[PDB]
Amino acid sequence: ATPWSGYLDDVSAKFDTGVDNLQTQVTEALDKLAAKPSDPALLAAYQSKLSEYNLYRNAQSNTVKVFKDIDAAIIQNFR
Amino acid sequence: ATPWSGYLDDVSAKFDTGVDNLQTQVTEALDKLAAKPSDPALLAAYQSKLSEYNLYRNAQSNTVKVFKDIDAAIIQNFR
Amino acid sequence: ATPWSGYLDDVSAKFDTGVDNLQTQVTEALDKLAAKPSDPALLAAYQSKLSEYNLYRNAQSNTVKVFKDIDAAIIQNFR
Amino acid sequence: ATPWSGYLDDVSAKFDTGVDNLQTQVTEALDKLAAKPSDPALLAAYQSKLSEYNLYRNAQSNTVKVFKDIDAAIIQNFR
Amino acid sequence: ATPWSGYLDDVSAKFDTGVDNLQTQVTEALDKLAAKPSDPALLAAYQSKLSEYNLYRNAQSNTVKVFKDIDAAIIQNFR
Amino acid sequence: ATPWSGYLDDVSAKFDTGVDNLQTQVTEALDKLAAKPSDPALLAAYQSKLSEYNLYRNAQSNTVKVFKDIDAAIIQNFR
Amino acid sequence: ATPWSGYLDDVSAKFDTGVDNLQTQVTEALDKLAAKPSDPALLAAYQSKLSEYNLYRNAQSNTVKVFKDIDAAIIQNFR
Amino acid sequence: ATPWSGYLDDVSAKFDTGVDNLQTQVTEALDKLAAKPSDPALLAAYQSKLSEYNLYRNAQSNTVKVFKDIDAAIIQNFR
Amino acid sequence: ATPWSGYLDDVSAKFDTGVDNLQTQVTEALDKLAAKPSDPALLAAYQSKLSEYNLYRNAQSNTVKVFKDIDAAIIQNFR
Amino acid sequence: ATPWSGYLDDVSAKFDTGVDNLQTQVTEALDKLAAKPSDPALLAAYQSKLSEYNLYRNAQSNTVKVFKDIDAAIIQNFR
Amino acid sequence: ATPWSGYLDDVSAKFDTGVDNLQTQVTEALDKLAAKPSDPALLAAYQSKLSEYNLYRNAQSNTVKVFKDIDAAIIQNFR
Amino acid sequence: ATPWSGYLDDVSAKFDTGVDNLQTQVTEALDKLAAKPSDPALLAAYQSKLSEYNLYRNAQSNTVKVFKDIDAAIIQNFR
Amino acid sequence: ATPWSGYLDDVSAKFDTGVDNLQTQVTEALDKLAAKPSDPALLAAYQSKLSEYNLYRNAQSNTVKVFKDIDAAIIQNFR
Amino acid sequence: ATPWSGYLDDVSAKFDTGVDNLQTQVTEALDKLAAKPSDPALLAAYQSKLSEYNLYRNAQSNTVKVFKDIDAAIIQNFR
Amino acid sequence: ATPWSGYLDDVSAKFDTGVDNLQTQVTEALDKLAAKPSDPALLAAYQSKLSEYNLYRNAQSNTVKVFKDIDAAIIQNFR
Amino acid sequence: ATPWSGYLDDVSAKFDTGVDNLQTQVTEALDKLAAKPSDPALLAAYQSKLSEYNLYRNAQSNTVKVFKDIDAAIIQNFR
Amino acid sequence: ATPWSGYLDDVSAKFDTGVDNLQTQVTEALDKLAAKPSDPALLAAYQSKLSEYNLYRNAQSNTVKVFKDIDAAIIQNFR
Amino acid sequence: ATPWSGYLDDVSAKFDTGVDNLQTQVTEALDKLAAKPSDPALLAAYQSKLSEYNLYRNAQSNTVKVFKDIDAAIIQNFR
Amino acid sequence: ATPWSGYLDDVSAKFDTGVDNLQTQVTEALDKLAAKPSDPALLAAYQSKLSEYNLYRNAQSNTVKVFKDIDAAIIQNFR
Amino acid sequence: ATPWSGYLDDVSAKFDTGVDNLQTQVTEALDKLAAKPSDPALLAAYQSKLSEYNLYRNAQSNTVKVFKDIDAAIIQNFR
Amino acid sequence: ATPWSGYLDDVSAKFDTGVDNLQTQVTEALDKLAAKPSDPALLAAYQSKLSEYNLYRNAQSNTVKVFKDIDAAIIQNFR
Amino acid sequence: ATPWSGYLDDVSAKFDTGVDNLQTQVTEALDKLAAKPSDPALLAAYQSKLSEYNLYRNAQSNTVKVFKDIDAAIIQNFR
Amino acid sequence: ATPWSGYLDDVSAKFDTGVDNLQTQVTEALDKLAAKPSDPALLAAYQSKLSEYNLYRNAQSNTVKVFKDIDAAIIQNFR
Repeated sequence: ATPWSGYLDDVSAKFDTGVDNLQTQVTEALDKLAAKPSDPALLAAYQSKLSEYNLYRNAQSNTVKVFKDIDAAIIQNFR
Repeated sequence: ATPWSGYLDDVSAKFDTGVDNLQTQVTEALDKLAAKPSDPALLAAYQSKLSEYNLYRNAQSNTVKVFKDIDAAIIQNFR
Repeated sequence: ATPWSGYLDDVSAKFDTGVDNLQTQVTEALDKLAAKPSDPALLAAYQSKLSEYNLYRNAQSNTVKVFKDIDAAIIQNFR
Repeated sequence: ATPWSGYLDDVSAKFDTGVDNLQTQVTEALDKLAAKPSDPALLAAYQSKLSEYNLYRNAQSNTVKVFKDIDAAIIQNFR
Repeated sequence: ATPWSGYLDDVSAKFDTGVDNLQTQVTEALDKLAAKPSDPALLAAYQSKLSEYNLYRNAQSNTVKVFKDIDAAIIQNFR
Repeated sequence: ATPWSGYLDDVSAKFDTGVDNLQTQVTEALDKLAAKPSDPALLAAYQSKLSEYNLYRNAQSNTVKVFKDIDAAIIQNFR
Repeated sequence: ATPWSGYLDDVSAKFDTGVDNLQTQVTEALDKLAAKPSDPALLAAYQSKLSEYNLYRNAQSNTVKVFKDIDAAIIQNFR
Repeated sequence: ATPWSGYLDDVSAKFDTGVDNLQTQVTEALDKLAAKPSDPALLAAYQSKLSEYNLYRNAQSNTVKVFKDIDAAIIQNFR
Repeated sequence: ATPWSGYLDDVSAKFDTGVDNLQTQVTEALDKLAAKPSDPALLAAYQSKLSEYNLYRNAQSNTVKVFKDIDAAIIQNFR
Repeated sequence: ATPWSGYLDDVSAKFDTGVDNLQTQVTEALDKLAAKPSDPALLAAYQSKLSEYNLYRNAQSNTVKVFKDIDAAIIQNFR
Repeated sequence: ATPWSGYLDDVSAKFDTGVDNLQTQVTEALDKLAAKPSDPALLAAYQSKLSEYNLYRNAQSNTVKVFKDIDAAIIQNFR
Repeated sequence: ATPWSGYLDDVSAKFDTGVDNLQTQVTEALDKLAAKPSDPALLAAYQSKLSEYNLYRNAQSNTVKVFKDIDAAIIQNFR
Repeated sequence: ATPWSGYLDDVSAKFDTGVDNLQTQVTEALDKLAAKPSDPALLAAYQSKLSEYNLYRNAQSNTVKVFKDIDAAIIQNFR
Repeated sequence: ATPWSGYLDDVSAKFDTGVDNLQTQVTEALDKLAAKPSDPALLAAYQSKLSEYNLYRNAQSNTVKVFKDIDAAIIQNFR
Repeated sequence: ATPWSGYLDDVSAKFDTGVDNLQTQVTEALDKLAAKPSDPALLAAYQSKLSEYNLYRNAQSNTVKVFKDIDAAIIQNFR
Repeated sequence: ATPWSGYLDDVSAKFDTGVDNLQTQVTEALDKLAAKPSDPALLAAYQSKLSEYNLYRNAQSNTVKVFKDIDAAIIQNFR
Repeated sequence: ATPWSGYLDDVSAKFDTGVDNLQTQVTEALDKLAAKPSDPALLAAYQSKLSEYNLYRNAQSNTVKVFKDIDAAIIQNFR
Repeated sequence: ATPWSGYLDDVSAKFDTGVDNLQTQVTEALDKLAAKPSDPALLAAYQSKLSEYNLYRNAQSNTVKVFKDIDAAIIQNFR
Repeated sequence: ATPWSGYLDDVSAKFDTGVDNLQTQVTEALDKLAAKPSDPALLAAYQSKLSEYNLYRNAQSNTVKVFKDIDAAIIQNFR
Repeated sequence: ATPWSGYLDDVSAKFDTGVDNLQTQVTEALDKLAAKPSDPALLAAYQSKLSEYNLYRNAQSNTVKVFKDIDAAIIQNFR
Repeated sequence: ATPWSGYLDDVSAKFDTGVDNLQTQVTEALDKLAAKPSDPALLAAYQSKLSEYNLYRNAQSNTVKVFKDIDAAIIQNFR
Repeated sequence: ATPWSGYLDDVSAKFDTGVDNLQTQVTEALDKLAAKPSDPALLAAYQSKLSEYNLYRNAQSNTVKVFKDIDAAIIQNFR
Repeated sequence: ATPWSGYLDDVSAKFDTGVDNLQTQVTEALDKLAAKPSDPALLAAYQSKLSEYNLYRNAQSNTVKVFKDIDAAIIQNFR
């Protein structure tokens, strides 16, 4: 059995499945950096991964909110 | 055999047969919406069907009452 | 054997037999409505049946009285 | 034995059973968030669940009121 | 022994017995709401019960008056 | 000993004994209503009792007068 | 000595004595509100008292008129 | 002795006694805030109390008016 | 055979057929974006499509409701 | 051969022939409306036809009764 | 030959001929808008036409009903 | 040659010649009304003419009968 | 030559000549409004004229009927 | 021949003719900018024209709606 | 010569002459604004004039209707 | 010289001279009303005068007939 | 000399003299309002005066008619 | 010395002395009401007194006439 | 001498005297603000006074109308 | 002669006369700045004047709208 | 004597008295800073005081408006 | 005994108890930093704690307001 | 066949076609730079192309959003 999942959850899940391994990649990059904060290759890899993570979080949240605000209008036209 | 049916019942039945499937359509639309209250297509379809249902009920009741009030006048001219 | 039955009773019986099942129909409609006073189909059916019942009672009474008042005139011309 | 339940209650129950586990999901999401208000995954999950909850409450209330206002018209045509 | 009870009282009693527990349900719903006026589940339950109560009172009164006005006509045809 | 009582009084008494407790019931209903004019149960009970009282008074008076007017004709045929 | 007082006056007086202090209560509530039209407690108290006053006036007038119209029928059966 | 108190007053009093100390709590919260308008704990406590107060006032007024409008209908069926 | 379809449904269908492929276009744009949330071309295309979708939903709902509120007036002039 | 037809029937027939096609027009208008209860043109046409039908029925009945009551006076001057 | 047409129909026709092409104009405006819901010129033109249509329908219905209610009074002065 | 004509016929003829054209006027007014039962000018003209016709018929019949009953007394004094 | 005209016609004519041009004024006002149903000056002028027309028709009919009912009493005192 | 044009259309046309060439100016400014998005003179000219266009659209729509809402009130005073 | 003018027209004319030049002022203000929709002085002047126009139209219509509804009561006391 | 005048004429003349100017007053009141059917002062004055006129006509006719029927009895005791 | 004045005129005059200056007060209030339809003090004063005027007219007319209908009964007991 | 007084006068006097002060009470109630037509206490008192006055007048007249018609029969049995 | 003043005027005057100086206070606050629209103390004082003024006007008007609608009911129970 | 000017115009004029020369001051400040956009004294003076202008425009518009919305409420209490 | 002061003024005064000397403190801090804009101690003190002033103004205004919007709801439940 | 605590307070308390010691931790961190503003370990610890505090306050306030705005909608569907 | 394309897409396409080859130019410039990151000519060319790309993306997005926000206002004026 699968717990309930609506449209906004389906959009969030589409984002979280299009960007599949980025969470583990960022965790591993920080784990490697924290043991040698001076290697320039590690610094560059970490910068790239952190930037991708930031952009993905912001886009996901904005899309979810825009769809919710599109929904909550139609409903107020029921009266 | 058919049970008794007069003129006001014939008017009500004319409405209920000109608007043939709307009851089942509204039931199915609500059944589909209640399982995913966020899909905008479902919300729009439900709004349209609910509005049609409302207009049809109001028109039917007003017509029945106007014909009854036309009838109940002639009769009081029997004395 | 059949108990006595005159002309005004024959007119009343003609009405009560032309409108054959309406009494039972109204009773059943009220029985169904009183258990769910919110179903619009039940409300519409009950309105139609109650209107038919009202019109039939009024017409029957007016016709009986008009025939009685036609009768009670001829008689007073016996003297 | 089952306590009494009419048409508006049946509509409310259709909503509350089409959206089956959302109440418990929102409670659990808040319980998890309140212990670590900084995890972005928790923040995103909580935002999605709160939006779904809001949309479902608003739709349910509007539908109930529209059906009640459809009912309370037919009745005033009994006089 | 049972006190006297006529036809209009029998109609009122048919309504009050088809809608059997609604009075106690409304009382309990208000008792629960008045102690926490912010719980949305309590607010929704109270709205549904109050709407059912309103519709039932209005229908009962209109039916009683229509039957009384049907009665008080026949009688004035006794003269 | 019983005071004198004729046929029209016997008809009036037949009505007043077929409708046995309605006078006391109406008095008690008004006594209860006048102390809380807002309770809907009291309002409904009072409406029903007042309607029954009205119908019973009108029927009694019409029957008494019709029998008196039947009597006062035969007598004028004594000359 | 007491001035004359009939049945309709006795009904009016039964209402005006079952609702004993409401007139003074409404006067005092308005006197308190007019000096600070912004206190929500005063606004709520005034709303409740004004509603009770309205319901009591309407019920009293309707009952008086129904009893008068019951009376003025019997009398026209004296001829 | 207790001054007069009807049904709408009893409903208002049920609300005002289910929400027992909120008035004093809001007064004390404002008294504490006005002496240091910058403490975030005081700001949060005041926001919560003000929101509860608002919801309770609105619910009380709407319930009182709905019951009054249910009452004032039955009465107009006395004629 | 074609299921029933009235005037408000015909207006909704006129909108949904004048804007023919936008639903599939938005779905495909989100499917492409969720796999690479950083490509500026994808971001721009998605922004444009989401804006068009929003405007079309709002216009459709407002037009349907205005026509329904034009209809439900004429009907109340039948009495 | 033509069945018997007197003066009141001639007046009724003058009305029913001055208003020649209105019955069929009303039937056709209702037949068209019952299949699409939302078209404002159909609603307006139906309102106009129903109003004309009502006025014509009332005028016909009043004229017939006034002529009958003019007749039934002369006759009682034969004695 | 021209089908029958009375006074209320003549008033309706005076409105429908003073406002000659508005129906076709509104149809064409919606046809153009539904193919590009974003052009501000189309949006403005559609808003203006929809407002004119609404005002014209409301005025027509109110005038027809006022004339019908002026008529149906004179007639009841025939008795 | 003129057929026989006595005193009561001379009185009837005096009425029918003092009111010279009213019969044709009433016929023409009904002929005009039956073709447009909604024109208020036609309704007013018809009401006035019908009232004049009624008053004239009643006065004529009463005068004829009073003169006949004055005559039939003198004769019974011949014995 | 002037066709016959009695007292009720003279009263109707006194009304129709004291209110001399109102019919043409109302016709012209409707003719102007039907070509531009949105001009507020036209709407105000039409409202005023329609109200005057309504009041004048009602007063005329009531006066005519009161005078006719004053007449038809004296006559029945001829026997 | 000129197609129909009412008061709200005349107001819209007054705006669209007082602001005569702005549409073409904005189109030409965008056409010039899209070929060299870096020239500061082009950027400034485009900003000014876009701001004027925005203000003019908003003012036009608000004025049209205010006049329509002034109109639709007078009409509801016809009953 | 002056065309006919009654009491409701005299009230409308009292309003339209107490507010003497406002129509021309509003027309001129819109004419000036439509040529430069950005001048804040013009915007402020137009807002003030539009508000005055709205208030004056609403007050005029309400007063006319209240006087008409005061009139149409007295008349129905002629019978 | 004075034309002949008997006892019933003397009674009629006593009424017509006790109520001296009422005929002219009613004529003048109608003359003033027919020129402005909306002035409430004129409506009230006309209602009062019309009621007085009605009561006076009815009383006069009843008294004349009662005296005539007292006379025509004594005479039949001459044989 | 004083023109004739009966009992119903004396009742009307008692009302019109107990409410002595209200007519002039209402005229002056409208004269002041029509020159500045926006002053809230003027609006409040006008509302109060218009309400008093309405109540006084209705009470006067109802009392006059009740006394006339009490009179016109006694008279019909002269035969 | 006391002027002559027979049996019907004794019955009238029994009524007028059983209802002793009602005339003065009604006069005083109208005197108080005419100076403030808006006080609800005055309105209620006046309604009660007017109803009592009406019932008493009707009963008195009917009883007097019934006794007179009982008398005038015995006498015609002297021949 | 004091001009006439009834019950609704007394209620309005009770409000206008419980809120004694607020009109002058608001006038002075606006006079001070218009000369320096930037002082925050002046802005705060003006906001408070404007809010009090608004609440007081709304409460006064609602109370006056509720009392008028309580009055205008009792009166219609005079017939 | 002075053109018409109501209450909202008087409020706008009070603002525009309390802030007497600010328009010319802002115009002159911009005229001086546009010829030397680098002088810090000119920049500071322009910033101050632009801020004052902004605050004054916003305050004026908000006050006008609040007074208009206070007015347009009282009026809707005329019915 | 103390000028009038309501509830919103009492809330504003509670804020302005809980924050007692802040206005003078800010004035003195600016007076000291403007004479030596470089002393870091003066800069820090001024920053702290300006921040406190800002927070206090914002909190005061928001609380006043929330209480006003709580009030203006209850009142609209008087009808 | 525990003072009253509703749903929004329960949500606030869930946040304040999931984040249990953060207030004391921030206070202690600032106490330690203010005595040596140069230790980088203290600076880093203080930055982390201040960021956590900020995020927790913002999340708490937003959640409380969203739940309050979900509540205050259902309630307005009671009418 | 061409897939659907609305107004915002047409604006985006106007930008993307006025800036025709910049995407390929930037790609080629980066491809050349990544193979020799030290050539100053390559560095300068890459800087210029990257700056143009940035400006073009920002301008496109801002224009699209401004047009969408102009559109979504007009629509909300449909109600």
